[PDB]
Amino acid sequence: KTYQCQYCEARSADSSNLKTHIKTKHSKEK
Ligand SMILES: [Zn+2]
Repeated sequence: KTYQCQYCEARSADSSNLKTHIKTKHSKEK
């Protein structure tokens, strides 16, 4: 149904959104 981060266990319904999340909460990818 949703997409969950490919680093942690976060869940989003869009892509741009999840990427944003990574940029600041992981700051390693992509
Ligand atoms: Zn994450």
